[PDB]
Amino acid sequence: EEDDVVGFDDEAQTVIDRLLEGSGDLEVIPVVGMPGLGKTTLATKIFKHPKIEYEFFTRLWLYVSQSYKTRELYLNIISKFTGNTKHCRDMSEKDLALKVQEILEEGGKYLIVLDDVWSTDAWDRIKIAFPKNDKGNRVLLTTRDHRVARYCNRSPHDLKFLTDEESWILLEKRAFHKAKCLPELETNGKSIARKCKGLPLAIVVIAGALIGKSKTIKEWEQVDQSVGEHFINRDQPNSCDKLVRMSYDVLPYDWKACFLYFGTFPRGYLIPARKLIRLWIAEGFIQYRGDLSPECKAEEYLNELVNRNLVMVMQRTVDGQIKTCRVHDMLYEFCWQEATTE
Amino acid sequence: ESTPVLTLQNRWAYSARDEKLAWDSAARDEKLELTEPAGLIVQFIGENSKHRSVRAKLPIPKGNSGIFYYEVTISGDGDAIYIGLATEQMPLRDTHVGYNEGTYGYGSSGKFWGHEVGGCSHWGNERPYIDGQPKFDRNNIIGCGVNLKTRQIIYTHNGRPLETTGLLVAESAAELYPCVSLFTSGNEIEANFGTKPFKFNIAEGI
Ligand SMILES: Nc1ncnc2c1ncn2[C@@H]1O[C@H](COP(=O)(O)OP(=O)(O)O)[C@@H](O)[C@H]1O
Repeated sequence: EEDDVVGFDDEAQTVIDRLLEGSGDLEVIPVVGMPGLGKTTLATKIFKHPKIEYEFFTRLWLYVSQSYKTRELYLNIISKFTGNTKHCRDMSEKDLALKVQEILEEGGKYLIVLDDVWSTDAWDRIKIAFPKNDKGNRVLLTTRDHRVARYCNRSPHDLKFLTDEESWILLEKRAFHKAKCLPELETNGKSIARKCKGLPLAIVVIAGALIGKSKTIKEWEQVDQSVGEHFINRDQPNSCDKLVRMSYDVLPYDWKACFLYFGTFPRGYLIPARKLIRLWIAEGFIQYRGDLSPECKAEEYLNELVNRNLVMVMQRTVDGQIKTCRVHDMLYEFCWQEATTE
Repeated sequence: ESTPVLTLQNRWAYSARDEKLAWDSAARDEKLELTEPAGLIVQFIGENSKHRSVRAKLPIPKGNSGIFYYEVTISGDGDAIYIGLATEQMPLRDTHVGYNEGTYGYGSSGKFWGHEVGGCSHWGNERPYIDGQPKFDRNNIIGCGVNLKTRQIIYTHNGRPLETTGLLVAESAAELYPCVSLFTSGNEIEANFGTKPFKFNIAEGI
């Protein structure tokens, strides 16, 4: 839901300004910030922005996982533009790259999104595919490494946190699904939002926990009290495990297994939902109890884990069902750590 | 240090450059309305609630003598408001004074911002805030100022001075301007730069 995007409007503006500014040469724009700060979220906001669709007609999105190889990237690009990778399945990495460079030289003013860039090595390897055809081309880059950013541009964009107020509004909108918060929970809820310190991911995770918790004053203050002020430690923000655990412990045992099952895949892996359904059935997490067929019960669990926000929707079908899904890399830490204990 | 250095003819105003970039964005729906020619009353007229800031025309005096001070009366909902001192570079959207770097602010939520003192809480960019300060809502009269000699910031609530020992403004070459940040639709403020009597008695306070 684009509706759920909070307070990142001037952020988007200032980024769009830097995209529109610059010479005819290829210009690369790095957005940096710690995991969960909403880099990928902002990238999507700018990608869908009317004025960016206006300036850059040729637009493409690529998720460059820490575990990505360059051959695959070129083949992904070729498939997007031509839809015929037949002849390129045995083409060498240079032949693939030159083939992409051809498409891009014939292609007009273009904008390329590279999501979760992990290294300058990867960047310099990927850059071989892009012609300096001097058409005013731009490349939007999201990364968690300030070094990566500063290598691409000396003045990278530091993604902001949310204000107390912005924190609350996101929490309310996610925790109550477009409905408004009940006044009795307002004080505890605002206290809760504050202790997130304006980290989108922390706020969205805890919304999932609160959804699952009864909308009672006592349960919310329990939470507010248990969320110590400095739970998001700068040493390990990757140790928001306690924030996750709070949401996790609220899940039925059936969903716990399904959720930890995400640990069995590689980090940041793009999972087709219908494939996951069939596998969850195989592992026997989906108990055929009552009327529910296992496929319906599996999709319900999936939809519910999406309701708890713990799983992120990557694509939807024309059905409006979940096409592909992903769990955030910080959530993978928890799934990996906890699933080695259980 | 005890003699007030009044900027009586100071008023809320977007600068030529602020207006340049404000009209560079084709969105009209993101603006505050100014009650001119007074320009002391500001109203949030946007449909959707977001952080929007406005600054004064003149900056603070840069002397080592007397006090800079202004007061703000709050009308409307009076909630999600931030009052303080901002640089001219400060964005007028999606940020509040004190939150923004190099700026200091007092929030309706009850927080002093931009004051790195021992035992403070660290927020987003580990931005230093001091929590537990008096909240403010409709009908309240809030002062913000700086003792130019000691460089200590001054806040007053309905004429009562607040604990600001050790809360210093940095002595940079950059000019700081009075600034207020509104959020909710229907929020109204009126600024006092000395044109009306201050509720905090500067003569019987500093
Ligand atoms: N402005 C925003 N408003 C609402 N939710 C946001 C916003 N920015 C980020 N989020 C949420 O933050 C979560 C994590 O952000 P993500 O883009 O995965 O982090 P990063 O890319 O920095 O690692 C997403 O599920 C998204 O819904």
